[PDB]
Amino acid sequence: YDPASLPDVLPLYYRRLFPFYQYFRWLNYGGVVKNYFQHREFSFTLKDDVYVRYQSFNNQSELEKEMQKMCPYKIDIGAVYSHRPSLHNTVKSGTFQAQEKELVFDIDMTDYDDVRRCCSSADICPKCWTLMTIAVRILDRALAEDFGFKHRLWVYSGRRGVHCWVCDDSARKLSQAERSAVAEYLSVVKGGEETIKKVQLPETIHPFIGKSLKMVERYFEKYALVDQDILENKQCWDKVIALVPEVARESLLREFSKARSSVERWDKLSSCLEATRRYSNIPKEIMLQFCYPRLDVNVSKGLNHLLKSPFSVHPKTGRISVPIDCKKLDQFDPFSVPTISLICSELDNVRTRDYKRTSLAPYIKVFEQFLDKLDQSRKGE
Amino acid sequence: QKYGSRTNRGEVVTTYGELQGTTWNGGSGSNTNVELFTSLDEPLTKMYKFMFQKLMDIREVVSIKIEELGASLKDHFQIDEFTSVSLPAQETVTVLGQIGCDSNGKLNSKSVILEGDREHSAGMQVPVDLSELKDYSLFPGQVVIMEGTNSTGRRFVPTKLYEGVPLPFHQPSKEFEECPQQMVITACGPFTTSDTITYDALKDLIDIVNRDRPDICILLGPFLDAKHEQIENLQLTVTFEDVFKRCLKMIIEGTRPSGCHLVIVPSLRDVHHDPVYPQPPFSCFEPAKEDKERVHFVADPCTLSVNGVVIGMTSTDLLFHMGAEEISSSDRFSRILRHILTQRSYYPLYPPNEEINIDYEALYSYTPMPVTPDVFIVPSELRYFIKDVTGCICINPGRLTKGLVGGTYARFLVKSGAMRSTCISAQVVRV
Amino acid sequence: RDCERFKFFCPKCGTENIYDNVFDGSGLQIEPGLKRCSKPECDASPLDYVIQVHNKLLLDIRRYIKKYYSGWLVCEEKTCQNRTRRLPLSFSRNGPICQACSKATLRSEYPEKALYTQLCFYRFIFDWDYALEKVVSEQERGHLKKKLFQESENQYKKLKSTVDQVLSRSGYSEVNLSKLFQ
Amino acid sequence: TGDRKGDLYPSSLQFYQHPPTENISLIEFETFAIERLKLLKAVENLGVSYVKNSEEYSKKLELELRKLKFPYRPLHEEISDDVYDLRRKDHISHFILRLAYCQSEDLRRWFIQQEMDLFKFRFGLLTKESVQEFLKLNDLQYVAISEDEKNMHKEDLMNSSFGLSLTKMEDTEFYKVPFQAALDLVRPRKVFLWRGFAFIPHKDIVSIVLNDFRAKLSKALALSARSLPVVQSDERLQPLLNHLSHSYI
Ligand SMILES: [Zn+2]
Ligand SMILES: [Zn+2]
Ligand SMILES: [Zn+2]
Repeated sequence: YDPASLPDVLPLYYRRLFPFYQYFRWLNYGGVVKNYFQHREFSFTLKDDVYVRYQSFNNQSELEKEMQKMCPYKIDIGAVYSHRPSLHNTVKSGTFQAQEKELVFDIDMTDYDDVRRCCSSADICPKCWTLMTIAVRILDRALAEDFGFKHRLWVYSGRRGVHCWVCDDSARKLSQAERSAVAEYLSVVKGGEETIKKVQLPETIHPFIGKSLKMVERYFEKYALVDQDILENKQCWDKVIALVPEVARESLLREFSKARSSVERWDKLSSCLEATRRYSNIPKEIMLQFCYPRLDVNVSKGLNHLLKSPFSVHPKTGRISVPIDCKKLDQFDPFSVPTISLICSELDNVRTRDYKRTSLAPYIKVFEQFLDKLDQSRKGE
Repeated sequence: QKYGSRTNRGEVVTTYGELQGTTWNGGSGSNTNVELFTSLDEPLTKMYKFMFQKLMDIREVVSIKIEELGASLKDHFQIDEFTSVSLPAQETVTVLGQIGCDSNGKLNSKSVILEGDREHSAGMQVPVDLSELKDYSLFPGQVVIMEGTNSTGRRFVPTKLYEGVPLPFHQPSKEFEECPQQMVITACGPFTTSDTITYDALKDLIDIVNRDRPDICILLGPFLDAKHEQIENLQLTVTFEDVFKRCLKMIIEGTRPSGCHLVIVPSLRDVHHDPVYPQPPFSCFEPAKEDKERVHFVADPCTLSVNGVVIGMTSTDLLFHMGAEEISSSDRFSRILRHILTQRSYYPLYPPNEEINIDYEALYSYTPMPVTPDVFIVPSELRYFIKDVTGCICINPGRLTKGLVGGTYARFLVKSGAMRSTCISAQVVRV
Repeated sequence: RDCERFKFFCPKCGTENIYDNVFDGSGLQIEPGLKRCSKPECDASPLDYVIQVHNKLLLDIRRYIKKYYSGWLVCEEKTCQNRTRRLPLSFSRNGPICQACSKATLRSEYPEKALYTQLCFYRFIFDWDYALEKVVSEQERGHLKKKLFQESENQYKKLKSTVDQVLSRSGYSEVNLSKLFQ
Repeated sequence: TGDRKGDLYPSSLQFYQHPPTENISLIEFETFAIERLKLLKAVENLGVSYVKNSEEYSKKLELELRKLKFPYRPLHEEISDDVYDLRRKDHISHFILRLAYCQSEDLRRWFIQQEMDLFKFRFGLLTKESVQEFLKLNDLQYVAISEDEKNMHKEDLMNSSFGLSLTKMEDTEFYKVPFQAALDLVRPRKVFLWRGFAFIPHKDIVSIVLNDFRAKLSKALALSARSLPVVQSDERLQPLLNHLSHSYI
């Protein structure tokens, strides 16, 4: 993909591929609340990194128009305000307030850098994507069981991670404090680059942590012991040794000198820890420190946060921010995600059904199913 | 001496309505039902704490009076919009307000000011120039609507003064269709001669009551006058309450043969009662068990229902109070009575006269006229009269005693649904 | 200190008697004010004409109530001192705006506190028990807490009953919580 | 309910939401104001001297409440006239002090603090039944799980509540609350969440109640400070309210 080719393709996509009808269905939420779509904030990033916010639109036609006119490189969705953002200058000071917004989570592979060995920075590979695969299951289950949020849209971020939009009416009316509470409840791996032991579970395992460890276990052997090989050599297993009390460290080292496979080393570590009881949760702390999602509480706490819009185009990879089907999560491949160049090649190879002829169709289908569920909830209620 | 030797006893000094025989007879209150007019507002029947008026409360009461009357008049006249009195007006505008005098003296055509309400004018005043008004009749405290112009922003020039709109009369129910005509004898104090405390005129009136057997006897105060020469100079050897108790016992016991419903109205000149208007009813006398159903201690003012006939009454000398302040372009008493009826208050004068203490919350609650009364008893120091003002029979029976000489009372016949001729006949007669 | 004292003219001699306390004199020479006339040559006891004292008290109470309800207002500005009976609806934050100068507030000439204090003073000049406890000294209290004054005590109680009755009808002993909390 | 009583005072504790509408005497006004000032000053002194959970604090506060005759204990008898009187006292005195303690932010804060303390103490003296009654009368709608559902989530509940024993847990009943009200509990993960509801045992609840109370009270004080000009004109009540904070007791 040639990023100099981005300015050539962006218009066509925004003209014949961007799913505006479903997009308006989403952000309009069945028209129940008046001025809901009209008070939504958008922000655009144009060529040469020119940023504009407090953009609002009257209806789908105005949005389609101004978007096709601007051809933005980035589209971010923001809060629904007390008035129309376009007229925020006209609103008396203090009377312009963000009132409702989806509850959103951003999980970014870059935040896992201190604990992955295959890639670094913005590089991803099939060996590390399983971490995202774990996160979506660990988090989404909580959101479906502990909090009872029923309408959850998971979206690929385009490069390094995934976003989650929780769109239940209750989740859209949550205050800042309630959002911060939700984020802290879901958050376990606490600490920066200056801390080595980032998980310190108490004697009692809270049911949520038990279910997160249960989800982790299913994948741990493949991710950590086979793929990541977190015990390949001394430079790496020294870390895991650094994560357990010194008392057994020596006892482990000799054992790790006689083990040929990291699965064997894990068995040995588990046996040694079991023999050594307050430390019976130490293996769980290691698993969490290598598998549990990291959440930027600043992303989810603030109501006025602008997050990458679904079906955006990644300025560098060119991939489309496509929704991820929860059931088919295990089959999701971030490298097969349609790029803008591929879908423009597909478009120029054959009115409201043009996208069905591209590789974008199944993802718009997943989005349509999610919107159908939202409509059913709006009606039934 | 002078009173006892009078020669014009029983003379009919004024007459109105159907001619009747030289002798009047009543039903002795047999088929008679006397009550207080059942309107939306509760009546004043017990003492209310007074002597504590906040200037803000007076402001609110006066403002709401102006606002309410103006709202009724605006609905009646289909007026579009009221304009602030104080603002300048180059073209003709309609303004609602109340009249007043720019100084403490008596109102004259060159001292008229219009004060607006809080809703439309923020309470601002404006001088009024009555040069372009051809016909007018204004008294202080009168709520008016005027069309005029204010070119200088400093002097309002009315060009039209909207007329008053009296309340509708009462539509009686059929419950009293078959009741006979009722006889009412009304008298007002003072009841004793200026130089005596024996109540000779009261005794003569009680004899008349027992002779004629009226259905209702309306006695208006004062019963122990504060201006009585004996009272002011402290020559009385008994307490005021004792004299008043003796007077009330005389009235009630002496009327036993007549079986006549007595309606006692207090006066601001009653030295023994609370000096506040609206005046609560008397409460220092407990009638015997045989007179409880006959005696009605009512408040000043009172709206009474007698077999469906609505009688308004007040002891206050309204005509004397307003005659001293009313200014007209060109019958004066008829004009004042129409003013009272159209303002829909038993005391529309503001500021009041120097001889009346007004509690303005009680005034707001208990001086609105529910309807236009069929008969309106307005005793006055002015001459007795029986006038027909906008279909209401206004009776001034004078006062039973005029200084050293005897005075007058009134007798009238009322029947609901007669002919609107609810007052069959009325007569001011000498004692 | 700003309240008018009770003036009663002796029926016999006609000399004014000013009453400002229940008791007059010092030591064993102290007696209730209404026991002896202020004129030494006069032997009349005002306690004999207690009906007249009652009537004069009622007349004075009527006079003060009339003064209060006259509603006289004076401008607080020294250079205006406008005196009016009419309360204007135009108000500043401090109260009615004087319509003569349009720049100062109208204050009541006889406010509610003045009338309340006058009635309280008339009660004070007839409060036997309060005078005995507070005003009177020890030896004087002993001399006054015997017989030979029981009739005077009863008459003083009756006279205080009048002022108590009047004060019971004043809104300045009741607090309307509806007006405070809204 | 002797002569002029009613259902106006159901429970001892109240949020002081509805102002009184009665006509009281000046003597009653002053007595109630001073008495509640004494109570609040005692609360402040005991809070400074002792730890609010201490038994000395509870004993001294009960002694003060008994001495000044304020409602502090429930009574499973009925609304006895005397009890009614006490409750009426409390209700009127509170609002009087509001009028006294709304002029200055400092004063406001002080008032709020003392009131909260008193409320906490009184809540601490409420039996579970009474507690639920209160939580219902004010439409707080904080529940109660069934026994069958409790057995259904037995292990989850056991691992949720810190330091809860198997049998002791069997002896306890939980309540279902929307998680938006248990922020302080959920945030450190000390209460189980299932389908948007937290399962809260029968110590922390007072905190939530107090939060609500504080919100309301602050709002009320603001409104009172906004309605001050109407009261300053009443000389009778000016010496008291303007100087209550500096009144010797
Ligand atoms: Zn990788
Ligand atoms: Zn003498
Ligand atoms: Zn002035």
